[PDB]
Amino acid sequence: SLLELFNSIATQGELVRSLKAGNASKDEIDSAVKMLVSLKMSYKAAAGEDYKADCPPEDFVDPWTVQTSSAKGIDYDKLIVRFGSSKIDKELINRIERATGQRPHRFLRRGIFFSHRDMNQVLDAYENKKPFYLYTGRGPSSEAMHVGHLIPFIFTKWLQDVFNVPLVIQMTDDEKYLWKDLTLDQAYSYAVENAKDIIACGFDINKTFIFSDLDYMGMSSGFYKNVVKIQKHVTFNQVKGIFGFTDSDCIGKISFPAIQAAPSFSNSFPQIFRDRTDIQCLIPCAIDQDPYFRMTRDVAPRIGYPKPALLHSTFFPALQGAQTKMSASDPNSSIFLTDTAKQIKTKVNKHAFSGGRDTIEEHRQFGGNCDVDVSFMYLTFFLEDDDKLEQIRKDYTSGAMLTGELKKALIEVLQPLIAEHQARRKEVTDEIVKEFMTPRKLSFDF
Amino acid sequence: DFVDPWTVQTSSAKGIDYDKLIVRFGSSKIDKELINRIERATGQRPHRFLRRGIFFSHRDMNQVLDAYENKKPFYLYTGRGPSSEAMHVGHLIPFIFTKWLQDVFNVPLVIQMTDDEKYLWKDLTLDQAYSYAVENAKDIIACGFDINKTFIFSDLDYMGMSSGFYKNVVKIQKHVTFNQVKGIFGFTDSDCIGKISFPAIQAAPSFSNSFPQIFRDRTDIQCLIPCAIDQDPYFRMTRDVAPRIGYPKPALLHSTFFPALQGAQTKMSASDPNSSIFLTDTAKQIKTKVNKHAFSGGRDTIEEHRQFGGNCDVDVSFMYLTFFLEDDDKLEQIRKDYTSGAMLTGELKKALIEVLQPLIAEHQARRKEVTDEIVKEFMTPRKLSFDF
Ligand SMILES: Nc1ncnc2c1ncn2[C@@H]1O[C@H](COP(=O)(O)OC(=O)[C@@H](N)Cc2c[nH]c3ccccc23)[C@@H](O)[C@H]1O
Ligand SMILES: Nc1ncnc2c1ncn2[C@@H]1O[C@H](COP(=O)(O)OC(=O)[C@@H](N)Cc2c[nH]c3ccccc23)[C@@H](O)[C@H]1O
Ligand SMILES: [Mg+2]
Ligand SMILES: [Mg+2]
Ligand SMILES: [Mg+2]
Repeated sequence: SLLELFNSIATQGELVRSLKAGNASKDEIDSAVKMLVSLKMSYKAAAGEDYKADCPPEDFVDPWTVQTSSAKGIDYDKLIVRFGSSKIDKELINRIERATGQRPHRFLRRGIFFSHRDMNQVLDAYENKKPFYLYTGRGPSSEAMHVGHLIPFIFTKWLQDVFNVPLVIQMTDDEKYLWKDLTLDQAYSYAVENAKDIIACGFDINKTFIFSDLDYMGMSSGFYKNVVKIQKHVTFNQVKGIFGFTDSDCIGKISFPAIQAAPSFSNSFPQIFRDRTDIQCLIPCAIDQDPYFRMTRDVAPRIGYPKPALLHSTFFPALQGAQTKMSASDPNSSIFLTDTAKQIKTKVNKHAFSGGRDTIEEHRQFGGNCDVDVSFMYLTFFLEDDDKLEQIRKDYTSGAMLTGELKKALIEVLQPLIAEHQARRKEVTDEIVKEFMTPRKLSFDF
Repeated sequence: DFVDPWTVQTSSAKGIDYDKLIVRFGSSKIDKELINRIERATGQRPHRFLRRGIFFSHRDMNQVLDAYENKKPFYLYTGRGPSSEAMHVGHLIPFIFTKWLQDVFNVPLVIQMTDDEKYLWKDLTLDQAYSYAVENAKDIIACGFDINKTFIFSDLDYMGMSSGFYKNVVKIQKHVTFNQVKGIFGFTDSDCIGKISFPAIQAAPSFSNSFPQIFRDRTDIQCLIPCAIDQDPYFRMTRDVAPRIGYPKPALLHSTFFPALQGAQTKMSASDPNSSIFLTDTAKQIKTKVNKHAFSGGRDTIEEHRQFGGNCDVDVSFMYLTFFLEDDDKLEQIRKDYTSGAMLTGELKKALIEVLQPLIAEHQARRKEVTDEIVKEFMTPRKLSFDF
């Protein structure tokens, strides 16, 4: 009865947490909160103490949705053909190894970063001592990013280290203002807090410019000019086809794709690239962002600029299964970078979908299915040793390793990952975030 | 019959029915009581445009005067789409009036040069559109605006030099749907996304915290927008969105159109060179355009002119005199004599030429004194001679 009241508060609290992360209105959030407050006040009177969460007593891929009915997840090979991108083959990976002299990142080795556009052109430029730069971004939809968001940022940090190039990181607080029910100050504050998470991945302050759109649009001699250029060469019909917008949407949403396109061109950042328009751009992202840059690549030559190159990642799946991606707006979907060791353990054991059989004795006989097991999927992203991953795959598949064992292994990887990130995030002072976010000349001459 | 920012058209030779237009647009007619209130507030004789019903319609001008009489601040906002260096005397109508408003009320002024607009609509580069904004700014400065109280700005330049302007553009963009701009401006889904979002950029200068070096974080300062009535749809949209984003509605003063040379059925516009008397025209070119091309309301043949009489309601040369002939009594005498048949078109047109020649010549002389340093200073974000 009192335990049943506790669980109802935990369920409703998680629902309230998910609503704040998604595109719900403040009035919808307030209504959910009023239920939560009502249950907690009933618990306080019944239990004689406050509630604390610790103590019981056809595949669709676009920027906003990843959905499939398959338990195995998105058919990434079919997605390449549909989007018209190029498969990252062994020959391209070997070329990156030759050019950098570094072991290919595990995401490349395991086909996590699996698709590209014009990556050979980036390597042509690099091998001929011509400059290029990295561009990625974050829509600061709430405070606290999740482990899924580490996939593009870890890879971008690796690319920056091995190629030694400047990086621009777009914080689209204007996007989030347009799509969510937020004030401008709330959207900007989420961008600053999310920048601290991004900085905690270990990007070099001498080589990295992280910018708020709301701030940078008002202080740049090139950025708005490029936005206007891009806006002339994209129609509403085109963005309706690409992004699924309708005439009931606000004009800000309709025009926003040009703002995400604009950082692809070097003269958007005149203080970094000495007013030059010919610096190759490379854009690491998960493949859901590709519609923005398919559009950007079509526009590029019409305004006299080179097309940006792409590197596309797979999706870090939701805890409930590979049917959806990990998303802050879905209940019990995410492992956040603010989660404690307890909460990481709890989420993996309670919520991570198992491909193992229902009983232990059945598991010994028939074995597990790694193609649907979420815990094994997470190990493909974060277990560093390739031989250990394969050993775990074989043993789980044969039945020699149980679900409990597989989850213990994962928890021992995710706990230090998130803890070390938190340790680095605490070192990020207000002075450091400001410096990362101040328009300035980076340590590169052009 | 049809009036929007891109076209003014009517089958009538008398021109636009301005009284019916007030009713359709939902604006307010300027009456003598309002003109008297402006006189008492300023302590100056009302401008000939007000006296003769050229500036004829308004929105919330009583609220502007309420604020002004109670010693509250207001500011002026107008603009120019720099399509080319080729401006004409019809463009002087809003800027001459705005300059008078600045003097008599003693208020700050912002002038928007929409080079981004003309890039989006016309076959121009960014630098070409910007260059026209600079050249047009010299023509605007030549009307005599006070450098200590006037901020002229390129959208392309100023968007990147403002902690306030883009933030307001985004606020407006969030609260205006595509269905609304389709309904207001007649845009279609084949239009570029820049055209669809542009009305937010023309809306943004209506709100004072767009200009932080002039007004800081103040969101309460009354705005007043002089224009010809073709711009009204932009500010119908602005007035509707304002309360939805916690800002006051901008007030308006609407002018009539300086008609085309060939007739009042169309307004004077640079897009058709034959309709326009340009500000770059010489004395000789002003004679030729008035004599040969300015439509006559008089009868063909001299005998019929004295028998039947002239028609001031369709005569373009008389219409131009109502805008620029300074004496009211002489205008009425010319109206009487032309209507009765005493004055012929030739005599009417000759009197018009004697007003337009020194009008344009003096403007050309004042424009020549506008240096590169003055236009630069006008266009630099800075604090004006006002405290808030
Ligand atoms: N479950 C997941 N697994 C793997 N990757 C994921 C997962 N969820 C999100 N991502 C990727 O993380 C980045 C940020 O996502 P956003 O939705 O904030 O992303 C956004 O809202 C953009 N509008 C911000 C942006 C601006 N410019 C860019 C350039 C590249 C990438 C992103 C941007 C993205 O790379 C996204 O693909
Ligand atoms: N034949 C005529 N007779 C009398 N007045 C006329 C005639 N033709 C034009 N006007 C007025 O001149 C100003 C500039 O016109 P634009 O078409 O450049 O105007 C434009 O292209 C705007 N998008 C620029 C703008 C931005 N903000 C503003 C605020 C007020 C007025 C104008 C603006 C206008 O006042 C216009 O009403
Ligand atoms: Mg997001
Ligand atoms: Mg998103
Ligand atoms: Mg006009």
